[PDB]
Amino acid sequence: ARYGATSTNPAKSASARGSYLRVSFKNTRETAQAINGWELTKAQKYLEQVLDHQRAIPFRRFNSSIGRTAQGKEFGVTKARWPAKSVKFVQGLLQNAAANAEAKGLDATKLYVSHIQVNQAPKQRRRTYRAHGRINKYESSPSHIELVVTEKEEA
Amino acid sequence: SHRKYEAPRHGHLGFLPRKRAASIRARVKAFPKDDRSKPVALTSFLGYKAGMTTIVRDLDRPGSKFHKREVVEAVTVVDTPPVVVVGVVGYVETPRGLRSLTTVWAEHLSDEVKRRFYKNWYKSKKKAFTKYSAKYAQDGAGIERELARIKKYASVVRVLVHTQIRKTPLAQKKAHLAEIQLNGGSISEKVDWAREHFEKTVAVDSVFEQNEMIDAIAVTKGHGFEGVTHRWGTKKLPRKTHRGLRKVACIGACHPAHVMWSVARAGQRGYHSRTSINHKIYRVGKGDDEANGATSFDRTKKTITPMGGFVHYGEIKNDFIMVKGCIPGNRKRIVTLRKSLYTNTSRKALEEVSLKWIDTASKFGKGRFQTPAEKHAFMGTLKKDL
RNA sequence: UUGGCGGAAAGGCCUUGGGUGCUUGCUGGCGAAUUGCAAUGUCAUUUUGCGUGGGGAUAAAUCAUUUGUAUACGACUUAGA
RNA sequence: GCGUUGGAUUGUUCACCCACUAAUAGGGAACGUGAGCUGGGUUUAGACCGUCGUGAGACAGGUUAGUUUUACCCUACUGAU
RNA sequence: CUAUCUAGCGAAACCACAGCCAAGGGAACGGGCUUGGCAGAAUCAGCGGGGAAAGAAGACCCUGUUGAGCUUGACUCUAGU
RNA sequence: AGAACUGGUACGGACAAGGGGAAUCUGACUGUCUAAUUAAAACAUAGCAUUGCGAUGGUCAGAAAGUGAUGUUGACGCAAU
RNA sequence: GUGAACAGCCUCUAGUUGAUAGAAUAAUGUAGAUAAGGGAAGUCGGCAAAAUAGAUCCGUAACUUCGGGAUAAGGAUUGGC
RNA sequence: GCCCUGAAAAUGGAUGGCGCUCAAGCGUGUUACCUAUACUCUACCGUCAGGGUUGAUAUGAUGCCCUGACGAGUAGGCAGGCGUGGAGGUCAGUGACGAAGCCUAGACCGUAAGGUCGGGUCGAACGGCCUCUAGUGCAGAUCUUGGUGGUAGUAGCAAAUAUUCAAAUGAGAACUUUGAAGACUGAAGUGGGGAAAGGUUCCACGUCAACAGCAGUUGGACGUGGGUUAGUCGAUCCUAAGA
RNA sequence: AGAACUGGCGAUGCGGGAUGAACCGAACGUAGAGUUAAGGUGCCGGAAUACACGCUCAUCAGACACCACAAAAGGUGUUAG
RNA sequence: GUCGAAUUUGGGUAUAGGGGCGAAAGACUAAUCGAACCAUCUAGUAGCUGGUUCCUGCCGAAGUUUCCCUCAGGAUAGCAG
RNA sequence: AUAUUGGCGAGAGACCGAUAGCGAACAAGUACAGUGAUGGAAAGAUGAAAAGAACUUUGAAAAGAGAGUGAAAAAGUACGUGAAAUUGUUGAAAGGGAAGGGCAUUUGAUCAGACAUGG
Ligand SMILES: [Mg+2]
Ligand SMILES: [Mg+2]
Ligand SMILES: [Mg+2]
Ligand SMILES: [Mg+2]
Ligand SMILES: [Mg+2]
Ligand SMILES: [Mg+2]
Ligand SMILES: [Mg+2]
Ligand SMILES: [Mg+2]
Ligand SMILES: [Mg+2]
Ligand SMILES: [Mg+2]
Ligand SMILES: [Mg+2]
Ligand SMILES: [Mg+2]
Ligand SMILES: [Mg+2]
Ligand SMILES: [Mg+2]
Ligand SMILES: [Mg+2]
Ligand SMILES: [Mg+2]
Ligand SMILES: [Mg+2]
Ligand SMILES: [Mg+2]
Ligand SMILES: [Mg+2]
Ligand SMILES: [Mg+2]
Ligand SMILES: [Mg+2]
Ligand SMILES: [Mg+2]
Ligand SMILES: [Mg+2]
Ligand SMILES: [Mg+2]
Ligand SMILES: [Mg+2]
Ligand SMILES: [Mg+2]
Ligand SMILES: [Mg+2]
Ligand SMILES: [Mg+2]
Ligand SMILES: [Mg+2]
Ligand SMILES: [Mg+2]
Ligand SMILES: [Mg+2]
Ligand SMILES: [Mg+2]
Ligand SMILES: [Mg+2]
Ligand SMILES: [Mg+2]
Ligand SMILES: [Mg+2]
Ligand SMILES: [Mg+2]
Ligand SMILES: [Mg+2]
Ligand SMILES: [Mg+2]
Ligand SMILES: [Mg+2]
Ligand SMILES: [Mg+2]
Ligand SMILES: [Mg+2]
Ligand SMILES: [Mg+2]
Ligand SMILES: [Mg+2]
Ligand SMILES: [Mg+2]
Ligand SMILES: [Mg+2]
Ligand SMILES: [Mg+2]
Ligand SMILES: [Mg+2]
Ligand SMILES: [Mg+2]
Ligand SMILES: [Mg+2]
Ligand SMILES: [Mg+2]
Ligand SMILES: [Mg+2]
Ligand SMILES: [Mg+2]
Ligand SMILES: [Mg+2]
Ligand SMILES: [Mg+2]
Ligand SMILES: [Mg+2]
Ligand SMILES: [Mg+2]
Ligand SMILES: [Mg+2]
Ligand SMILES: [Mg+2]
Ligand SMILES: [Mg+2]
Ligand SMILES: [Mg+2]
Ligand SMILES: [Mg+2]
Ligand SMILES: [Mg+2]
Ligand SMILES: [Mg+2]
Ligand SMILES: [Mg+2]
Ligand SMILES: [Mg+2]
Ligand SMILES: [Mg+2]
Ligand SMILES: [Mg+2]
Ligand SMILES: [Mg+2]
Ligand SMILES: [Mg+2]
Ligand SMILES: [Mg+2]
Ligand SMILES: [Mg+2]
Ligand SMILES: [Mg+2]
Ligand SMILES: [Mg+2]
Ligand SMILES: [Mg+2]
Ligand SMILES: [Mg+2]
Ligand SMILES: [Mg+2]
Ligand SMILES: [Mg+2]
Ligand SMILES: [Mg+2]
Ligand SMILES: [Mg+2]
Ligand SMILES: [Mg+2]
Ligand SMILES: [Mg+2]
Ligand SMILES: [Mg+2]
Ligand SMILES: [Mg+2]
Ligand SMILES: [Mg+2]
Ligand SMILES: [Mg+2]
Ligand SMILES: [Mg+2]
Ligand SMILES: [Mg+2]
Ligand SMILES: [Mg+2]
Ligand SMILES: [Mg+2]
Ligand SMILES: [Mg+2]
Ligand SMILES: [Mg+2]
Ligand SMILES: [Mg+2]
Ligand SMILES: [Mg+2]
Ligand SMILES: [Mg+2]
Ligand SMILES: [Mg+2]
Ligand SMILES: [Mg+2]
Ligand SMILES: [Mg+2]
Ligand SMILES: [Mg+2]
Ligand SMILES: [Mg+2]
Ligand SMILES: [Mg+2]
Ligand SMILES: [Mg+2]
Ligand SMILES: [Mg+2]
Ligand SMILES: [Mg+2]
Ligand SMILES: [Mg+2]
Ligand SMILES: [Mg+2]
Ligand SMILES: [Mg+2]
Ligand SMILES: [Mg+2]
Ligand SMILES: [Mg+2]
Ligand SMILES: [Mg+2]
Ligand SMILES: [Mg+2]
Ligand SMILES: [Mg+2]
Ligand SMILES: [Mg+2]
Ligand SMILES: [Mg+2]
Ligand SMILES: [Mg+2]
Ligand SMILES: [Mg+2]
Ligand SMILES: [Mg+2]
Ligand SMILES: [Mg+2]
Ligand SMILES: [Mg+2]
Ligand SMILES: [Mg+2]
Ligand SMILES: [Mg+2]
Repeated sequence: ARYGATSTNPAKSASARGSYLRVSFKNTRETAQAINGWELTKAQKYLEQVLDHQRAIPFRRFNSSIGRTAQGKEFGVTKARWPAKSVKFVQGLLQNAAANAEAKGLDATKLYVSHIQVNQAPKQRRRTYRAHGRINKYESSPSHIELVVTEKEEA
Repeated sequence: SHRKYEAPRHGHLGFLPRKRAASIRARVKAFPKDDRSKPVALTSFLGYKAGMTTIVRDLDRPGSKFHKREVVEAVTVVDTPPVVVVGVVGYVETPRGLRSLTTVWAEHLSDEVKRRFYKNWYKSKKKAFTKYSAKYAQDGAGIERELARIKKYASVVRVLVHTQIRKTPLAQKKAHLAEIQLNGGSISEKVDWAREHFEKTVAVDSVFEQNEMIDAIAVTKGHGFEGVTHRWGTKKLPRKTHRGLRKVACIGACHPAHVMWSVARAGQRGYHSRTSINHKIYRVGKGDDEANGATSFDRTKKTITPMGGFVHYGEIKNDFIMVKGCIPGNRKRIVTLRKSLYTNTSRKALEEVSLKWIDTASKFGKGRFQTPAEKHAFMGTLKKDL
């Protein structure tokens, strides 16, 4: 309980979390925005395709020096990638959500992802040995993912 | 503080920037100065380079150690099947330059051309010029109207033509379309020639004849990203040099505090547009001819196609231009071929040439024989055969 | 609505025939206030979304796969009902 | 506008001689140019000689041997979406 | 084998604020000031012009009433003899 | 060891495996050292020369001693250059 | 096994197949090779590279402390049967 | 006099720029016009000076009131004040019906240091005024400790010839097991034991959060247990340089 | 480099000299209205493309104190003497 | 380079900081050497470098004199509160 | 009578309040380093009380989502409050080679000060 800012009807919605997850905060950040605002199945189906290297994830902030791809076009972009561990994580949380919305009795066919947000979790600290008897941090940047799915509203 | 010894600069600064050309079909940027008193005729031509080979001929150069003497010469053969007029363009002089006023297209454009206007032909409805064809439904009118317009306002007239790429060996089904300037008489007489030829065909013996110097516009073979040594002919640094030696040592003095636009740097080599001039026409090929590759001296019945076929190209079923020496671009690539922009009296350019023999051996290896006939006669009957 | 002309960016110009409103060329019959002694008053033209009633037209590009005249990656060039 | 070179001795710039040549002009750009090179000279520590000094040591004297770091940032430039 | 592109993993240096030039003046070589040239998102591979690039409070030189290693008929002493 | 026959005249067929020669400077030689910028012509050396000393002694150690090194020694010796 | 051989190369017993991986083959690299003609003209300087190389037989200079120099140099040969 | 010659230097450039030719150039003269924190008049703040005034007469006598002049500032001097921990005194001061603290392009007061208030958050203490006292105010010190960025999903994870097929187990397999193939170490070994040193790493079972710079079901990891048997192998005895 | 008197900069902003410590004008509490200084008034730019008499034509004109330089010597250019 | 000896080498033992050890480089003496390492004297001294924490109001400088192993510092007079 | 930064036993403070106070408020002369003499830290606070989340459900699990406990989960053994740097999301705006600042106003947002006069 207590997600970020939400502008949704909590009764037409179900939510999902995942904290202290070992997956590149930047990387997954980027895949999060990739579905942010999508219809749940469009997102799921597309995220699945990302594993297939059939479509990609647009890298828009954390992206200096990333290689370019033809698959960026779709989203008007030249630097994209395919962060498997990020989809794979994000997926399982898209799964929980869907599992919980159903449990809550919401119309799967109306569900869209109204909120999705990754924060930085506390760093994990490993050691690397550098030349001339020095030492340097070798760090994991864990993430906190959290998301919400919602029945789209009918006029 | 003054270079210790002088040397000339490397590279020419007027072929900048050394980038990749836009089109793969190089632009004609100039057409000969129209003499509007000769018959109407194209001024350039579309063709696909096939390969090269060797010639022999006596020389006609009084005062040369080789006058009245045999010389051998490399030649390149470009595959040039007749071209098809599918339209006309009207250009008008303006204080901002030439301007396309209208364009009038033919009623039936083949798939070869139609194809050009598509990126996924197979899954397209091929709706290309279907509603334009309706303009011909009327007695004339809409088409006659725009044809009348070019006659009134245009200051230069260009035909649209396109290769019949299907007549050639290439896998490319899509044909190349080009504008060509009409240089016959009256602006009226021009569009007339153009309307009269709609959907009809033009061959190369109606533009170029033998002994003609022609120019040859084309996009140079590509080589991708190149170091400064081979891209600029920069000198190769000593062997001892740390951090490699296919670089150049001094990218610049301290001031200007900026790498300058003229020092040599790594990057793209090849795929550049070049207009290459004064290539003399040695033989105009007739496609129907079974004696393409023969001579008034060597009379044997053979065609231009070498034994084994032109390497990496294929066979020459068609009319062809034999040009002396070489031509930009590589085998398979399109080449606009263009009449000279001037009247050369080079003597080297007035020499009428007559070949004595045309090397027709294989290029795919160290060819020994000219004709399958000759191989037989020489080697005798083999373990296959009979 | 009849003719024409305009290609420098013509996208406008002259011309023929009636139709229709206005006409301050002239002569009459009415109206106006109280918005209170100025504030505060004619609404111009851009786009853009929705509404109606009519006329109309009924495709492509990209991803992927493929060529190698191209190529560090993008890009380029081919091919596929 | 356009060229202004090949070499013997020297760490040399300089000097000088051979030779070719249309000509072998003079200079700048942090005495251009060391995250471009090289490291021969100079100018750390080893060592020999000569001169000087009682000596430790000295020399604008001769000599030999002596580790040449980093760009992935910004701009520039070259190419590329 | 790299570099290059992808999954996974993932540092460091360095950072007043920053990052296009020409002239001017100016602490006498400006990214910023003045006067001009100009000036169009976001970007990839290369590069070694420039950031007086970075890397140890200059090791040369000088100053300090600051040292230490060493030498000597400098000064003042001392184990010894 | 010798002879015949044989081959695209090859055959230490891969592997393995001294380039040579004429001189100058310089240290005789093998040997040694600046671990991490100097392997040298520097240090050493055999050889040569010089000096001191007969034990109550020469050279050296210790704050001192009924203390100690040379000395399990004695000049063909030990010590010092 | 080859061979002078505890060399190099190949194998048996025994033991490993463990050093992130996939796709491409731009530049520039690190490591390995090759070049027509010329043959040090490169350079401080042949640096780097190249050339020589086993064995049998023949042959072998100045000088020398008579021991050396000396594998001096220069040649012929080499498989299989 | 003006103009021309005399008059040659390195990025491309400077009457400031544009551009100007009976000038928008040079010499001279006449008027008008633009404009500084300066000058003139006035309001307000302060500082300084001169004066009036508690005569019985409500609320400041270090006060109220009238008048004139003045106002630059480093180093530095003095003055009047703002803010902090703790102390004496007093508002019988605020407070779980919410102290303090924190957040807030919300409000008000002061020239300012600062003060005050609303909303939010919170949860046990805390203010004002007169005085007392100092371990009393930060932007810097290549300051101290800690925490965090840009760099950057970047440099990179390229020495030691080399892997491949299938099955099995598992949520999950390039990496574990078994099978097969392909190869290496080549007895100067990637073989078999020991000395120093370690100290349980050995062995079985379970097992994967961390660790093995990809991964992991595997491990020298994690948890739990098991294991080292002597008259003859050593120590132990001996003496060595020495102590 | 170094003295004399004074005024400045340093310590000082404001207006002018494009720019600039030091020139010119003028020194500063918060403000309104007026007027000016030095300097300006074609356009950038607030303000007469004002008035008046001459001078000057440069295939290198010239354009404002400090100030961002020019000299000897020449000219049948042209002006006045 | 050298590779059967001035050979390489394990363990035990000995030498300790103005001391050792040195086939001699000021070399080595635990990544430390022209005097090791560890604590204390020690908050060693610094005419030198760096920093030095709130607001406003008033006044407001000196770089000059004399003396000083004085010349990057003091005393002294002046200027200032 | 005098001394007493050691030992035992006590009474105190205008001292400090977890980067302060002894180095140590804690399994502190501990963990760790070093051949050795020596060097030597970090680290206190859920709640009145574990009432430490039964049970259902998605998952391989860790966890999530319900539910439940509690005065509070805006206290979940990561735990009082929970600032700053720095970060995600949402919303508003601007952006031709920095940004930020001063005087002035347009435009948008926001906020005010006013109150009492017969029915
Ligand atoms: Mg969380
Ligand atoms: Mg970024
Ligand atoms: Mg980049
Ligand atoms: Mg890269
Ligand atoms: Mg490392
Ligand atoms: Mg180490
Ligand atoms: Mg030079
Ligand atoms: Mg020159
Ligand atoms: Mg060009
Ligand atoms: Mg090249
Ligand atoms: Mg070439
Ligand atoms: Mg080198
Ligand atoms: Mg270069
Ligand atoms: Mg070069
Ligand atoms: Mg050709
Ligand atoms: Mg060929
Ligand atoms: Mg127009
Ligand atoms: Mg009005
Ligand atoms: Mg190709
Ligand atoms: Mg020369
Ligand atoms: Mg020559
Ligand atoms: Mg100079
Ligand atoms: Mg220089
Ligand atoms: Mg440089
Ligand atoms: Mg260098
Ligand atoms: Mg040198
Ligand atoms: Mg030396
Ligand atoms: Mg030297
Ligand atoms: Mg050497
Ligand atoms: Mg580089
Ligand atoms: Mg560019
Ligand atoms: Mg990657
Ligand atoms: Mg200028
Ligand atoms: Mg200036
Ligand atoms: Mg100056
Ligand atoms: Mg200069
Ligand atoms: Mg500049
Ligand atoms: Mg700068
Ligand atoms: Mg300024
Ligand atoms: Mg891009
Ligand atoms: Mg490049
Ligand atoms: Mg640079
Ligand atoms: Mg840098
Ligand atoms: Mg210094
Ligand atoms: Mg002194
Ligand atoms: Mg002295
Ligand atoms: Mg010393
Ligand atoms: Mg004496
Ligand atoms: Mg020797
Ligand atoms: Mg020997
Ligand atoms: Mg050394
Ligand atoms: Mg040696
Ligand atoms: Mg053996
Ligand atoms: Mg091997
Ligand atoms: Mg083993
Ligand atoms: Mg590795
Ligand atoms: Mg060669
Ligand atoms: Mg030769
Ligand atoms: Mg040379
Ligand atoms: Mg040379
Ligand atoms: Mg030479
Ligand atoms: Mg060599
Ligand atoms: Mg060879
Ligand atoms: Mg034989
Ligand atoms: Mg010059
Ligand atoms: Mg210039
Ligand atoms: Mg003048
Ligand atoms: Mg005038
Ligand atoms: Mg005047
Ligand atoms: Mg004023
Ligand atoms: Mg003042
Ligand atoms: Mg106070
Ligand atoms: Mg207080
Ligand atoms: Mg206190
Ligand atoms: Mg009181
Ligand atoms: Mg409160
Ligand atoms: Mg409490
Ligand atoms: Mg007080
Ligand atoms: Mg305190
Ligand atoms: Mg303090
Ligand atoms: Mg601070
Ligand atoms: Mg700071
Ligand atoms: Mg400060
Ligand atoms: Mg990553
Ligand atoms: Mg990378
Ligand atoms: Mg590396
Ligand atoms: Mg593997
Ligand atoms: Mg093997
Ligand atoms: Mg072996
Ligand atoms: Mg196990
Ligand atoms: Mg790992
Ligand atoms: Mg793992
Ligand atoms: Mg046990
Ligand atoms: Mg026994
Ligand atoms: Mg002044
Ligand atoms: Mg000063
Ligand atoms: Mg002033
Ligand atoms: Mg000026
Ligand atoms: Mg301007
Ligand atoms: Mg004006
Ligand atoms: Mg005018
Ligand atoms: Mg003057
Ligand atoms: Mg005159
Ligand atoms: Mg000592
Ligand atoms: Mg020495
Ligand atoms: Mg150490
Ligand atoms: Mg050492
Ligand atoms: Mg102190
Ligand atoms: Mg004053
Ligand atoms: Mg005086
Ligand atoms: Mg004295
Ligand atoms: Mg000083
Ligand atoms: Mg503490
Ligand atoms: Mg502590
Ligand atoms: Mg608590
Ligand atoms: Mg806490
Ligand atoms: Mg609460
Ligand atoms: Mg709480
Ligand atoms: Mg819990
Ligand atoms: Mg908390």
